[PDB]
Amino acid sequence: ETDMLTLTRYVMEKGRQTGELTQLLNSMLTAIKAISSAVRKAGLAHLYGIAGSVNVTGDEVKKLDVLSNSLVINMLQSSYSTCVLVSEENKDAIITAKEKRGKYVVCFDPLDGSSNIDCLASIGTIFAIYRKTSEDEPSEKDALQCGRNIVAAGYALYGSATLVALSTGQGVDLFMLDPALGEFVLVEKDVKIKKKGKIYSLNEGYAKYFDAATTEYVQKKKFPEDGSAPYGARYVGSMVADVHRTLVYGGIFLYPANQKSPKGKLRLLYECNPVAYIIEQAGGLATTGTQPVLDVKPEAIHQRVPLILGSPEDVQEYLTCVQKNQ
Amino acid sequence: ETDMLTLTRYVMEKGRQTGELTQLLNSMLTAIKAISSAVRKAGLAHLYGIAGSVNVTGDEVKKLDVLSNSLVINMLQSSYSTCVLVSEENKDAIITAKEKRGKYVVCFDPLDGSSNIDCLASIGTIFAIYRKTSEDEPSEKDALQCGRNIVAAGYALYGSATLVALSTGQGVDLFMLDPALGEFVLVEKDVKIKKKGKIYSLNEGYAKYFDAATTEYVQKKKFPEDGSAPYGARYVGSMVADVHRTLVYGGIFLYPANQKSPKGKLRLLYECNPVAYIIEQAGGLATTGTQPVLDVKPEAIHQRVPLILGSPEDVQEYLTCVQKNQ
Amino acid sequence: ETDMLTLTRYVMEKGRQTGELTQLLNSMLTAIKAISSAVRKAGLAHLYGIAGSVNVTGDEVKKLDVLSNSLVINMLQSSYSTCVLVSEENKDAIITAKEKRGKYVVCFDPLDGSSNIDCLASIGTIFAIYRKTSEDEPSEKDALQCGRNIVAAGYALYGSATLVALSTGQGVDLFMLDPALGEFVLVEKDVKIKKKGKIYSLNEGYAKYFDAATTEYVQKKKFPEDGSAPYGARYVGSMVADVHRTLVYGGIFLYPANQKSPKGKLRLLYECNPVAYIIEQAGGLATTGTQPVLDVKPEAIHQRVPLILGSPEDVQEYLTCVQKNQ
Amino acid sequence: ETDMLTLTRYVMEKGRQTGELTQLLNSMLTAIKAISSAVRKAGLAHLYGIAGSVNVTGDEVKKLDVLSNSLVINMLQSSYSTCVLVSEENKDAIITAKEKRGKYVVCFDPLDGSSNIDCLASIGTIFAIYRKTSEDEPSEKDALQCGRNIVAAGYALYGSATLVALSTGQGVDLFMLDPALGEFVLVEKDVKIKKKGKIYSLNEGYAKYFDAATTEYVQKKKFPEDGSAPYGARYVGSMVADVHRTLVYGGIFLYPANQKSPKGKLRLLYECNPVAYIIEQAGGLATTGTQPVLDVKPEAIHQRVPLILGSPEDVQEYLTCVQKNQ
Ligand SMILES: [Cl-]
Ligand SMILES: [Cl-]
Ligand SMILES: [Mg+2]
Ligand SMILES: [Mg+2]
Ligand SMILES: [Mg+2]
Ligand SMILES: [Mg+2]
Ligand SMILES: [Mg+2]
Ligand SMILES: [Mg+2]
Ligand SMILES: [Mg+2]
Ligand SMILES: [Mg+2]
Ligand SMILES: [Mg+2]
Ligand SMILES: [Mg+2]
Ligand SMILES: [Mg+2]
Ligand SMILES: [Mg+2]
Repeated sequence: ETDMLTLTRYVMEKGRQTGELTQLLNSMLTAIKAISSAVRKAGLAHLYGIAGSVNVTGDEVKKLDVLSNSLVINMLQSSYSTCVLVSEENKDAIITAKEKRGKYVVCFDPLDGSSNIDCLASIGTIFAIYRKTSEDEPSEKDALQCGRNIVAAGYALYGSATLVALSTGQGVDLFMLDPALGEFVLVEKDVKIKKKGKIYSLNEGYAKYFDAATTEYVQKKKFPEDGSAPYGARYVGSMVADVHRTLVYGGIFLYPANQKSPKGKLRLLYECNPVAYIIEQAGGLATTGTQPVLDVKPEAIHQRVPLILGSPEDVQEYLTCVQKNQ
Repeated sequence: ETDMLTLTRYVMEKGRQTGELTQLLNSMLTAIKAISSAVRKAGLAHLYGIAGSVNVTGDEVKKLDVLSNSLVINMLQSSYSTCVLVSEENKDAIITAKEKRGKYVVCFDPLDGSSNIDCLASIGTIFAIYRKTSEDEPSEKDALQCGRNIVAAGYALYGSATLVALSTGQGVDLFMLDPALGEFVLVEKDVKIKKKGKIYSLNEGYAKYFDAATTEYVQKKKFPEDGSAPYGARYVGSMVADVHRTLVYGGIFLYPANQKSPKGKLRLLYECNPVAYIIEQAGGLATTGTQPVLDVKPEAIHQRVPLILGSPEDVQEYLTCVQKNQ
Repeated sequence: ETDMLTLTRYVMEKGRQTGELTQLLNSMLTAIKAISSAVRKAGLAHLYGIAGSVNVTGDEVKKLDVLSNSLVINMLQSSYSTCVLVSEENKDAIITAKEKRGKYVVCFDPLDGSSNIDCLASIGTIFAIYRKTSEDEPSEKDALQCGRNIVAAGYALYGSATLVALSTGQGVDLFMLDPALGEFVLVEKDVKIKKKGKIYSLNEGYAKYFDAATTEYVQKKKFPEDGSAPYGARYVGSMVADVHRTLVYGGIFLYPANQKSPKGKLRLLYECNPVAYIIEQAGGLATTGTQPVLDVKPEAIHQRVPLILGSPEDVQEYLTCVQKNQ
Repeated sequence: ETDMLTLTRYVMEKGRQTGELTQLLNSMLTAIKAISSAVRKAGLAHLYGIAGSVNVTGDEVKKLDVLSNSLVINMLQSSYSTCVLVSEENKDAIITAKEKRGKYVVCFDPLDGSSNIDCLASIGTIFAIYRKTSEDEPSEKDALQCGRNIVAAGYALYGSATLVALSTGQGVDLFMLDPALGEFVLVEKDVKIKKKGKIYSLNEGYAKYFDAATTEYVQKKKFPEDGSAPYGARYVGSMVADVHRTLVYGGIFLYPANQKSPKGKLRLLYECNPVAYIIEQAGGLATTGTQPVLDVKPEAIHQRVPLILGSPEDVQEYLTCVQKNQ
């Protein structure tokens, strides 16, 4: 192998029409590399178990949560490309120090699927990048753009192998960590989700608390009324893993509102919008049940929303159930 | 770190009461190491997609299936410790060549969770080791012992990190691959499963085809009749991953008989018995619904069985549903 | 470690006063990473022994020579930053294709110390970067600048660890490959060579062919006339290794003219100028015996010169011997 | 690659005629693996510079010296295979604790070429294994056997790649660390040194202090009296590196007695005997100048001797110079 298409090179060669974005990305990828390495020897570096605090969303934080958060913050700030960061792990927006100030806003989940670290299930890092457009002092309000205004977004999946899915507006590209070469190399370009899939994905243990629309849709997946095979169920419990399987296999992923979580559980800014962006870029759909997730005007950095995404025909059929029930 | 407890050293220091077993294991671990490395750069070494054949169980084989199978076969044979191997990927039993003949029989699944390779979910390698006891020529019949007669058994999980769970009769020990040192190092000794868990795990997309006992038990998990919280649902779709989460978090994993699979789908010899062995060693239970899996006399190397395993109280409650319905 | 000073970040944060240079470098580093990985498993990937040709300097080429050459060429060209490359391994200058044309000229030795690959001695990659200043069509003549006009230069040393020494005009910085993180991280900033050292380094097996000046200087190292200890001898036989030891320990490295090589043996463009640049940046000296190497106007891409470099006082004393003998 | 010849497997398959030796070796290799990994990120893990003490041979100890020493001691002791260790870094012999006592004696240099760590030259680990033959309490005296009585011996070279040379009495075999697989794999079997070489290797900076025999031999290498080409000079300054180059390229390596070191400088037990053993096994010679090194009865664990080894015809010619001068 003497001509490897690294991430950086592919972004440079397609983007031939902005560098500052590509420098922000290279910092993110460095963080992702560092995280991936820590994840991969987590038990040996005695890194499982609690950290000893709760975040502003009610999540019992792990030792990795803290570690991967500083990696991302330090790396992003050091790029000279950011002004405002939002993180699952910090209460307020982190304003970049003036001497390092750049034009971009990043919303990120430094480690997703935390309840699944101990059992070595796939886990990930999720990010959305915006451009600061307002003229005032950098504040949390700059991070409150509609996901419709994302400049680049994606996720890292620390699974059986380490993978980045990324989009800067021209489709989704999949990159993979080459351990030999310590870099991300392109493996799939311009991935498009199947129009219709064969897998449904949700925590079905909340059945007792679903609204009628959800209850009905699920019934159709398991008990179709047209002789077709019932859909297979899969639910990893790490949103990155479930969302990535959705992208490459097809199907639907659901984390909707329920009685216990009246407005959904997943965070709009740094979980829902980044994956919504990827799925839309891949020809799929991503909805709250009433509108596309990317069209929701966020009103608070840690705001939650319902999320239903995946193959267009599957989401369309889910939205029918919503209409048929309101 | 100047005093690392490697697998080999822990087995040597506890087993102070057989080397030939420990040499067989060291060969297995070499195979596992090789597999883990291949898995981890699978997309880059262009290793996804089909192989171009079906196995004797009806499974569309992947390129890895073939690769990891030869690794295991070559490694095991080379140990001078085996006489008979059974593999998911080979139609008949593989008799070791006379000049390399040893006393042990190994049943293995060289790569489990094959439908989940492309989406980078956790996948694994599963193995059970027996002692040849009969006096005749090494044949498939030597591989047909009850799992009750296992001498050592375990699995490798190629997840966010690479882990081996192993038992030689004195409890379960968890080892992890140290990438720096290229060896397995002990992380948890004598793991014991929770008496009762909070997670149920099955492909719920077969709901339409469950027998009444299964339908009823699941109803109790989602709609308890005693005010308690419903159990959470998790289903990775790779039996190693689901079984490992069961071991460390607690709960229940189910792949029972259904209309489409009248006698279950998982293979007795190289899937069910090895995990049944681990779970029993950890204080859990593993049943076909009518007897403990380890007590089933196998009659054919590729025989299937129903599998329900996990926290004792959870399995007990499942067996009630079976009694209450027969 | 949550705030790592990677190469890229250090160059970005010091250079705060040009990106296109930093993109050229990132491509070089990718090549260096790839080479380092190949070197490190060279025997296993059956990569020792001949390639089956001779280069335009009379060197029997190895399989690595060829491999590392394409890596460097493909990587550099792909940066969109080059117009002209010179390589030890190619007869003529390689003009970049118009659609990828940039402003920089690179002279490189893709793998140095080739006679030392088989015995696993340290080996390296050497490079000098110039800015195209002339207005005509990109040609070999653009690569014929005085090393005095270097914009950035350095070397990779694939030793017990992998290290890059780099200068862009503001001193020498040492970076090291972090295998965990797949990147170069700063280990020493602004290294300065000892004014006077205690080690002399040359192939002493050419004693019979040295000119009087060299013979005399060496006599003074082994038989001092002032009661001081004689200098220690060290000679690895890979110029990068010997030159790097010179930089960090102090002393002198000599590959001067001799009867067999009347004008020296080392190549001016892609061996001598890059190390001359590093040593001068570090407060040392690097001479042909009659002038500073960086002041030689090259007249041909594969031109050779005598090289004597290292601690200033040691080189000064060597130049005395030259004056005292002409 | 589906059938890799690992060290362990090659030793097992050739030794088909002792396991306890092979378990001792597997512990050594684990130590070597750990050391190799530490060496390779030595600058990043801030591991250069002094330790703050002197050993009983007069050597300013490094931080690695200490680290690699405990690795070797802990690993070897844990094998249940040793009774007595001798180390360059410990004043007295280390008697194994009774409950871990085995039959073997190991003499080792846990890290050789310490003055060359900072400049990233090749460095190594050197070892000789004996069988305890005496009946008394394990003491230092058990470590005082003639190298003629070695049961297995070799070295690790942490160079551009990591290599082990090993002999158990049936020739020399070369193994290499596969980073992918974390194990040593055979690369060359039964290596034999060239009858006569073209490279001479010694610290020539001691010229002023050589005895006449050495002065004369060196004169013949640089100023032959028969029209042949003078030999090339190479001197890395790490005995493992120089000795390994000698083995694979041919030639001679010299660290003889001189005025400053009247009885030589290299340590008999854990430097000279192990390499003497390798070279003799490879058809070469290794002498003190008056007898074969392996025939010297050691009288003290930290005893020094002159060492001249390499291609037989070259050593023979050196011994002539000794005879011609006594
Ligand atoms: Cl997973
Ligand atoms: Cl070296
Ligand atoms: Mg959390
Ligand atoms: Mg999170
Ligand atoms: Mg999250
Ligand atoms: Mg299969
Ligand atoms: Mg399988
Ligand atoms: Mg399977
Ligand atoms: Mg060459
Ligand atoms: Mg070269
Ligand atoms: Mg060269
Ligand atoms: Mg020392
Ligand atoms: Mg030493
Ligand atoms: Mg030594």
